Amino acid sequence: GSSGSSGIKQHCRFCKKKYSDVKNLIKHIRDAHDPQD
Ligand SMILES: [Zn+2]
Repeated sequence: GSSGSSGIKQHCRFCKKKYSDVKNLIKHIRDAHDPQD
C-alpha cells in the first residue's frame, strides 16, 4: 500500500516546503534554488 507512517521527514530552507525523502528534497533544492552557484 502507498500510505503509511514508516518514513522520514525533511524540509526546505529556501521556500519552507516538506519532503518524505532527503533525495527528493535535494532534487527540489538543485532545481528550484541551487545554492552551490
Ligand atoms: Zn524549496
